[PDB]
Formats: sequence, structure tokens, C-alpha cells
Amino acid sequence: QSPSSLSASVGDRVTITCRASQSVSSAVAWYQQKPGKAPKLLIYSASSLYSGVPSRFSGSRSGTDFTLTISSLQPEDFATYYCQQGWPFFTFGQGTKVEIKRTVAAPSVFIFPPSDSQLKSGTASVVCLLNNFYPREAKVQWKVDNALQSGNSQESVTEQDSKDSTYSLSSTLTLSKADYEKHKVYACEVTHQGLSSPVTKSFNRG
Amino acid sequence: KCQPIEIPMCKDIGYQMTRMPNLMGHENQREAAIQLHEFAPLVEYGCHGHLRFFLCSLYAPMCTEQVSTPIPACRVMCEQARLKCSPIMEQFNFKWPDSLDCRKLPNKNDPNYLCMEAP
Amino acid sequence: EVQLVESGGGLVQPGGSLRLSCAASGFPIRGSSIHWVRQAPGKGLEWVAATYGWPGSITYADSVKGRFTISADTSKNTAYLQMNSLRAEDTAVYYCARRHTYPLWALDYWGQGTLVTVSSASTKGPSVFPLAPSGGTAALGCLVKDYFPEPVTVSWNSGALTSGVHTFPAVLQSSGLYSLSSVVTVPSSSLGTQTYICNVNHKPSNTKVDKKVEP
Repeated sequence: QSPSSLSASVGDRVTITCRASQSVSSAVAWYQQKPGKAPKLLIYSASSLYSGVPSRFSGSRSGTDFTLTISSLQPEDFATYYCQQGWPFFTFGQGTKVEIKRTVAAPSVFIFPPSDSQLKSGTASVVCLLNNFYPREAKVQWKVDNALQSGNSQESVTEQDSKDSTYSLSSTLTLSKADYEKHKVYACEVTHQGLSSPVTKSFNRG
Repeated sequence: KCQPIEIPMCKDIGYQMTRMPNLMGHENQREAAIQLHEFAPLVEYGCHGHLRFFLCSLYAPMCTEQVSTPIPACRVMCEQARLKCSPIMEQFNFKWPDSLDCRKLPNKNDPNYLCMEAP
Repeated sequence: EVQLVESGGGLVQPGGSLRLSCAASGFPIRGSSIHWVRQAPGKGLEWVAATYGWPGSITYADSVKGRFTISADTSKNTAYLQMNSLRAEDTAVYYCARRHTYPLWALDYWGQGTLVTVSSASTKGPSVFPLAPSGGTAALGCLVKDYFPEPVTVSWNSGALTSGVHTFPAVLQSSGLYSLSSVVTVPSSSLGTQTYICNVNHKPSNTKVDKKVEP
């Protein structure tokens, strides 16, 4: 399915488990994948370090379990990790995405009314931007004239930034031009651990 | 004369040289390696830890020049390899070819043929 | 030395067919083990099909068995994955990879992947709208709305603006069309002086748009 998440700091010791059955061989490989790149081989035959892989990586099998251990987690190590079975299954396990622990940071919140270009096209899109926050968990809630919305908006989150370890989120509320001109107040309400109270960015149509 | 082992799956196997033809009929090591690749899934599955050495004993038999016969692994080694690897082959069903039938290999301390054991 | 390059990706409607190409250089395809591994967006790796080298031993995953078929042609030194009766679930980036045998038994070399999109949507150009500026810092961006299929690329000031840029992952709407945002934070003191243009490129529909973002 979707990859499991694990939050860790530099220098932490991490052991990832790949549960199988004891009817599987030890020809298990471990791969590391970063966003937008192909996986890279780390460990083969459950325990053998591939060439050019740092010594802090380690593999072992114990019964039905194969494990990957990173003895001292380094900044280049934050990525997603997959185990693969040998012949004849060749099946990959669920990936484990290791993300970096950081101090709490509140988002900067911005709202963007529809352009006049788009309104002549017949639709209206309002965009709420949440910039450079931590942790990832944020709630962006649209209110149109104080009516909470659902089913007419979509969210997107960037990967953890390589320099400040924060996340950014964009939310787009989209209405017909007809419906858009039926209402006055457009607001996104942001609730986040770094915010002492929910923050509302708003504008009035016109 | 002998030749250095060139079959990739028989490198670091315990001995340094081999002679063609092997015990499978192949007349060079290239053609030997290609037909050895049929058993590569079983080497990788590890149903017996000595299967690679046993297979290399036939596909790349040891050569030293003094000994005038290609030397295979002992009967003792093959039986355990076909016993412990039979369950998984039963699943896929392709059974140990009579090319590899264990009763052709000499017993250890057999009156007419010499054998090897694994490091 | 070893290198694999994928081709043949693109858009297909449900029930349609596609054939991917895996061009090998640095090693012979014949007698070699090639695996196909796909990744649906935001999901994990899924092994799909594999050869162990010889014509036999061709294996498939249950999710694709019956529908996908492996081939090769040694003259071109490329392997093939014929995909038939495609469903939207098969939407993924498709990797081909060489499985080093003894002593690795691992996929040591992968291609960069090729994107396969199975959908009833049709190729459509994006509309690019400005997100107009209005913390000592101003935010602005471009809304790239209702295109299909992936991907699009966004740059700022023809690549001269990179600091503070967030291009967000595309979202797939209930319509079946894609939409994304690209934003950048700049000093508010530079708003009436500095020009900000987002450059949008949608290769599947031959769409190039440069949009100026002004207050």
C-alpha cells in the first residue's frame, strides 16, 4: 500500500522490519528510494553490504523477519526503504519513509482570489497556501459565508524541504462562476500544532 | 591440462582449476555456465547450503593435472541436496534431471572413484 | 556501464493496450534476468513480471497475469512488456531492472522509469492562471488547472528564480483531470520593480505558457 512513516533525528538508530514467512530464502534485497528517482540497492542476500553503501547500514535475518538497521541516521538517509523477496516471490514489502524530526514551526498562511482570467472562463478557484510548517499534520478548512465546505476542494503537500525540514501545503477551492458570485466571504481556516489558535485568511468578493 | 574457473557461479568455490569436457557433456566453460543457469534459482533459494558446490563439482570439476579424472562431490553431498531441495521443486514440479541423479556420483571412500566434500 | 532506458509510456483508455520497451546497454539481454517493477503515484513498489534469462521461467504477478506478456529481441538488445486490457489501477511509473544473479540476487540497475496512465480522460492542455501578490514577504504563484495527463514542469523567470519556490504535487480531481500550483515567496519591496513569470510546459499536449504575475 502507501508507505509507512517514521520520524527520526540525525544520529538515531533505526531498525526496519520486513515480515515474511520462514519458507522464503535469504536472498532478500533492501532498496532506498528518494522522491522522483529510481530505487538504489543497499543490501543483498539479507546481510551483504552493496558497494559504496556506508557501513552504518546493516542487514540481518531472524526467523521470518528480515531487518535493516541504520546505526547512526544521517541526513542523506531520510528516504523510503523497501525489502524485496527472492525467487520465486520477488515481492516488495511496504515501504518505510523515514522523515526528519524538527522543532515545531507554524505556517505562514496566504489566500489567493480567482484571477479575472479564470472568471471569464466560467469557474472560480481560490487558493490557500501554507508555507514552511512542521509537523506535517495540518487542517485547511474552507468557509464560504461561514458555511464549512467539503467535496469541492483539493490539497497537496510538498516533500520535506532539504534545508529547513518543513512542509508546505496548497489547497484549492473551486466553484462555478455562478455559485462564486452568490457569496461574499471566502476563508480558509488553518489549525496547526504551531498555532495557538486557528488562523483565518479571508477576502470579500469585490 | 587444466583451465582457470571462468563460470561466474563457481568462483570462490574451494578449488582453482577445471577441465573440459565436464560431467554434463559441455565442451567449454561458456556453454557450461549457460546450462548451469537453469539451477540458479535453487542456488539462490538455499534449500541446501552445498548445492552450489555440488553443481560446480559437475559443471566445473576440479583439475590439478596430477589426478587423471574429473573429481565430483561425494554421493553423501548430492542426496542431501535433492532431499532438502525436493519440496520446493515439487511445487514447480521440475524434478532433478537424471543428468544429476545422485546414484552416479561415487560414495565417499568408494572402491573405484574419488569424491570431494565442501569447506 | 550497465544502463536500461524505458520507452513506450503514455496514455491509454481502460481496456486498451500498451507495449513498453527496455533498451539495455552494457550487457546482453539474452540469458539475462529482467524485472518489471511499477509504482503507482504515492504508493509503494510492486514487482510485476520477470524473466530469469531463458525463454522459460517467465513469471508474472497475480495482479497482471493473463494480461501482461514479456518479450525480447536480441538484435536490438531490448526487452518488452506487452500490456493488454489495462485498467485504471495499472496507472503507475513502470521500471525495468537487471537482476544480478550470483552473488547479488538483487536489482542492481534500474531505468529511470516511464509513466503509464490508464484513464478515460483525454489529452488536454492546462489553463494557467495567476496567483496575484497582495510578513515583509509576499507570496505569488500560478494555478495550472485541468490538464491531462501528467506531467507538467514549472519554472520561474526562465529558471533565474529558484529560491523560495514550491511547486506542489499534482492532484487528481473527480473529473479525471489534473491540477497543480507553483508558488514563490519574494521580498515585498521588489513587487513594483521585479517581473515574475511562471513558465508552464505540458509536453503531452504541446502546451507552453508563460504567465506574468502582477498585483
